[PDB]
Amino acid sequence: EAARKRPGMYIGSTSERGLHHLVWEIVDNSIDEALAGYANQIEVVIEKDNWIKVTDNGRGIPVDIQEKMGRPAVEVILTVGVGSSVVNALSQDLEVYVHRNETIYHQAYKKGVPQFDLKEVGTTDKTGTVIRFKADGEIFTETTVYNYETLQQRIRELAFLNKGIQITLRDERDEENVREDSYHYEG
Ligand SMILES: CO[C@@H]1[C@@H](OC(N)=O)[C@@H](O)[C@H](Oc2ccc3c(O)c(NC(=O)c4ccc(O)c(CC=C(C)C)c4)c(=O)oc3c2C)OC1(C)C
Repeated sequence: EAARKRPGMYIGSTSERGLHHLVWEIVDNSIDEALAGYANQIEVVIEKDNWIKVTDNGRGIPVDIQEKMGRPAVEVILTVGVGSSVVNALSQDLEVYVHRNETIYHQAYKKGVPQFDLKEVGTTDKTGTVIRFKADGEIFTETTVYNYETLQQRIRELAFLNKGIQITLRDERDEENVREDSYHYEG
């Protein structure tokens, strides 16, 4: 309720500017993984009902119990790095899927509140993190619709700034017209 009561301090504004900042924070975490030498592919998806899906082929947010807290690391990071917690707090629903240790780990949240303990929901050969979120309509009272062009412009800049990372943007809001933009700069 720290981020919810005063959302201005944590993200900036609750307008369209603050709405797209939700996406930048989540993507910045995937770019960090790529800069460390552990990811090379990031995918930003605008899904039905303006849900956002950000996927990377990183190491997967660790799932091991943190000795002090007594909870998995993914839970800790997302419910306070600071940025992911704020996005979680400002979202009416947030889902995380971690692909690590040949297992698929899942946790869902509501307004930053864990709905259930981290559960194992599958098996994998791949590593990476999938973060799905729906912005809180009660917080973002102006608009809850992402402007594709605003997303495309910053994604193009980030792929250019961070050479060698493939960043893809896909709009799937209307199944009748699916637009996609793939960026990858060697230079
Ligand atoms: C929001 O989570 C972000 C990550 O987001 C994404 N997209 O992967 C990413 O930006 C970055 O990811 C890191 C940052 C550091 C390590 C890292 O130092 C690792 N080394 C380990 O073997 C390890 C194993 C277990 C463990 O709990 C920790 C420390 C825990 C951390 C950093 C959450 C480290 C590792 O496996 O994964 C790491 C990962 C995936 O830091 C987070 C967790 C805040």
